[PDB]
Formats: sequence, structure tokens, C-alpha cells
Amino acid sequence: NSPVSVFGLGAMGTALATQFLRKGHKTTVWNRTPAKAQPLIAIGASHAPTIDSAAAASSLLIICQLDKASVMQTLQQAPTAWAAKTIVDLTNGTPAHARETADWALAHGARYIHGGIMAVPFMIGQPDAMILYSGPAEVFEGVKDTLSVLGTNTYVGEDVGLASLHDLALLSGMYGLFSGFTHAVALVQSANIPAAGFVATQLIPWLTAMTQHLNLLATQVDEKDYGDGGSSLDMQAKAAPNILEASQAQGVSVELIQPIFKLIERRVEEGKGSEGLAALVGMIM
Amino acid sequence: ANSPVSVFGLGAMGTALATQFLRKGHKTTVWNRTPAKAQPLIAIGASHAPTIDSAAAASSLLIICQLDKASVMQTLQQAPTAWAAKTIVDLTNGTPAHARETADWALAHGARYIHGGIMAVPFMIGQPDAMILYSGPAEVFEGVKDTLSVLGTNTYVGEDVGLASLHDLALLSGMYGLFSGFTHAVALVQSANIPAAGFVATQLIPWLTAMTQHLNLLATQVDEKDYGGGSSLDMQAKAAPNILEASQAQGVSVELIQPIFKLIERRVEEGKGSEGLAALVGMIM
Ligand SMILES: NC(=O)[C@H]1C=CCN([C@@H]2O[C@H](COP(=O)(O)OP(=O)(O)OC[C@H]3O[C@@H](n4cnc5c(N)ncnc54)[C@H](OP(=O)(O)O)[C@@H]3O)[C@@H](O)[C@H]2O)C1
Repeated sequence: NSPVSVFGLGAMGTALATQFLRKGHKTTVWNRTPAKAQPLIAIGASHAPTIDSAAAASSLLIICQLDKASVMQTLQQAPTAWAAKTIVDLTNGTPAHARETADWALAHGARYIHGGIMAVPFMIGQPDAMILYSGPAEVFEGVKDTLSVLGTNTYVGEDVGLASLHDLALLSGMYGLFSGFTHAVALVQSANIPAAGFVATQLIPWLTAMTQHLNLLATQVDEKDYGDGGSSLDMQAKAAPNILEASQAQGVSVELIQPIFKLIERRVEEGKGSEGLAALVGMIM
Repeated sequence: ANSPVSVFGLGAMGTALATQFLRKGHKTTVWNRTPAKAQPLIAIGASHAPTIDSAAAASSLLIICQLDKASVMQTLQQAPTAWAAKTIVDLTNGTPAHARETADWALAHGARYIHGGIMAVPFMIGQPDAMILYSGPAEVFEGVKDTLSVLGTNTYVGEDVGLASLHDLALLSGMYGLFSGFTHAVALVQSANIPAAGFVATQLIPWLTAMTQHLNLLATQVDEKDYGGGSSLDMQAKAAPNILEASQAQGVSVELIQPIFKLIERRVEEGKGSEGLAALVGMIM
């Protein structure tokens, strides 16, 4: 099957190479440090001794390194190696990082798309694994069938920085969820209530219900029509002080939840207490 | 001809409660400070009480769903002889202390008293995924739980009359985390003119659903006071600058998510970067 090369053999790059081998692709691997190659040599990979050698083995080149700086250090070490190849860069970073990297690649005669892996290394290979892609549509089309070995492809558009924007937005969502878990569990723990049962039987079911409610809020964001949905900001601005006061009586810091309470209060002070929660998005933009 | 009930407060939530009692065949008497809000309920079979006194005299099970504890006290103190030998079920949002203060007054005026927390928005009332928490004397709860089971799934959480409110405010803080995450993520995609609806339905919800299951493992680690490799705080502390920098380039404020990033960084500086997210709970206690 179609050869592939993988540059960077940390946790995610190891899993990517492993899955290409499992599906029968001739897989060439490279890493700054040689030791991380050995688990992949053990299951049939070729270890390339140089960046040049890895680039010559395949026309599809996958880069999965620490950061954009490291990607640039790899590219600049063999600047004639990239011509007429397709580079698929799965290295985490900002939208700007992806645009800057694409500029260099184009100037050196390569084709370039950026991807964001929304998945833990163990999930690689499963349909559960969402991988976002951005950059020129024709470049993606030319390699998507091979890339579909790693997970479910989701192309998100032409601007090569979009996959990173989507990735970082999803991670922001997760950091909010974790903020809520932390505050809720601290409050019950302050009254010597075990965390396990509370989370399994009360917090997860409640978060599941409100996670579905997010589709209503998203519709209201698009329509710029911030109806209350039966839960007005005026009413919420009376429950939030109670959450703060009980937290303080229990000795629990309010640092993780006070920001959104100040937003809710600001909207009431603008005269729009009869709206609902979809109004907050525009306030931080 | 089912067991009579009285409902005090006909805002969005109180309207839904009264509606459900009528739908299930109960003689339902209703009262509101602003009397016009009774008319949609008279239209579906309710009796409108002209006074607090008359609403209290119509039933033995008396439900109050107004705004805050101050409002409940204003209602109680207007007819101090009306409450004797009744069961008051107070579903009005407040702190644990508010529930204890209210119960003291009720007991002194010859009433029985339970406090509850409605974990549902109005349209959810009557469906299986509506959870209502209850606390106070177990025999008082026993006397009315079958009637109350019309609103949702009863969850008794103990005898201290303040416990339902502690549980309620903890679950609400969980939800405000989730909503902080939605708000930041949708602002990021909206800053690049991406519709909220498709992103939320096909990318954000499935991601949040996966990460929600991970919360069981974190809760176990909280109980065992044993945190963690896994996803070490050290790695998380590498995603955060990418999210902050991309937010700044897009003109999106970081006020909703910066707190958790600062907590994480404090734990790394204590020498415990190899621990996991469950360590955060103890830090805010
Ligand atoms: N909606 C949701 O998503 C629910 C989520 C879980 C439960 N949650 C709680 O349940 C109650 C009622 O909420 P609702 O949305 O109905 O509030 P409003 O629509 O603003 O109605 C407030 C009511 O409180 C009364 N209220 C307000 N102040 C008073 C006083 N002082 N005395 C008596 N009654 C009072 C007011 O009477 P009014 O219509 O303004 O005349 C209304 O009947 C409140 O404590 C909420 O925190 C709500």
C-alpha cells in the first residue's frame, strides 16, 4: 500500500505511524532522538537516518511535532526536500502559526494542509476520532482516502488556519466544563459528601441535559435574537449571588465562576435582563 | 379528583408546576403577587385564590416557587396563622442558610417544611429527566412524595433542611462552567464568521459528551486523594498559551477561561505538574 512518512514520534505521532502499519502501509519514520523509533522498527517501520531520506521515501509527509518552532526547524534543515510533496501538518498551534508555515511551504514548492486531532492517542483508528482539516480543497481531496485510516476526516474550509481555530475553540469548551466540575465537586466535598456518587448520579445527568440545550442557544446566537427560553437573565442575576454566598460560607474560592456572573450582571445593567444566555457571546467579542 | 395542591408564584417555573398538576388530574389552587398571571391557569382548570389565606386553606400541600428567600418570608408573614398543620414545600432558590432560617419560622408557626431544588428548565417539567432534590425531616417527605413525583424524579438527599440547596447550587455552578465554555468557543468561531448552529451540533456537543464521561475517573481520584501521568497538568499548561494568543488575535476577551489556566500554573509551580486535573478541587477548598 501507498507509502507514508511520519516526522515526530511522541505519543500522537507514534499512534499515527502504528495505525498506518496496521493497515498495511509502508511507513518510514524520523525523530530528532533515535530511541523513540525502536517501538516502530519492532512492528515493521523503516527508520530514516535523515530528514532528506524520510522525505524521499514517500509523497505524503505527516508532521506531528511539539510546536510550530520545531516544525520550522525540521523544514529548514532540508529545504530542497519538500518540492512536489504533500505536507500534512498535525502540530498544535495558533491560526497564525499554520498560515506562516504554509507560506514557507508554498515558497519551497510543497503543497500544505493543516489538521487538528480531537482525540486521545488510543482513539486513533476509530470512527470516534475526529480530525479537522483546512487548506486548499484539491490538496485535501488528493490524500483524504489515505488520511481516513486515522479517523473521521472533517474538512472545515480553505483558510489554512481554520482547523487550528476549530481545535482551540473545542478546547475552550472543555476548559469551561472542567471549571464547572471543579467548583461543583469542591462545594459538595466541603460538606463531606463523596465525589463519586454525586458525579455519577447527579452532575453527569444534569450536564447531559444542559449539553443538549446548547443547540437552542446556538440558534439564538445566529438569529441575533436572545429570548429567555424560560430562564431570564434577571432571574439568573438573583440566583448567582446565592451561589457566591454559599461558596463563601463553605470556604470555597469563587475564582472559577465569578467571571460569567459579572457578565450576567453587566447585561442586566445595560437594560436587557429580559433576554437569555445567548446574549453573552457578543459581549466578549 | 386527585389530592388538592396549592401553588404560590406563577412566573415561568411556577406556571409549569401548576400546569403539570392540572394535567395529571389534581385540584389546583394558584396565587401570585401580580394577579393577572393567574388567567392562563384559570383557562386550563385552576382555582384562583384571592388571598394568601384562601390559597393556604384550600389544600394541605402548599408549594412556593417565587424568587428568593426574602420573597418567601414576605408571603409567609402576611398570613401567620394560615400555615398551621400544613406541609410547605419550598422550591425557591436560596443558600443552605436561607432554607434553615425559613424552616425555623415555619416550625414556630406550626407548619411542616421541606426544601427542594428543581434541576430542570420549565419545558422539562413532567419529563423523566427532570430531577428535583429534597431535604428536611424524612417523615414529612414521605407524607407528600407520591404527589410530588408528578413534577419529575424525586431525589431525597438528607435530613439537614439545607442540603437540597447545597446540592442545587453545586450543580448550577457545574452548568455555569459548561456555559462559560460554550460562550468562549462560540465567540471564537463567530469571530471568523462561522455559524454557531452547525459547529455546536456536529463538533462541540460530541466533544463535550466524550469529555463528560471522563469526569467519573476524576471523581474517583478526588475521593482517593490520589491525582494523575494520564493527562498531566504539565501538558495542559502547553495548550493554554495557544488558546490565549489566538483569542487575542481574534479580538475575543479571555475573561471566562483565564482562571483555570492560572490555577493549573500554580499547581505546576508547587512541583506537582505530573499530577492531573483532579488536584484542582483541593486547591479551591
Ligand atoms: N426558570 C428556570 O429555568 C428555573 C430553573 C430552576 C428553578 N429556578 C428557580 O425557580 C424560581 C422561579 O423562577 P422563574 O423562572 O419562574 O422566575 P420569574 O419568571 O422571574 O418569576 C418570579 C416569581 O417570583 C414572584 N415574586 C418576586 N418577588 C416576590 C415577592 N416579594 N413576593 C411574592 N412573589 C414574588 C413573582 O411574582 P410577580 O409575578 O413578579 O408578581 C413571580 O411569580 C426562582 O427561585 C428560580 O431561581 C427557575
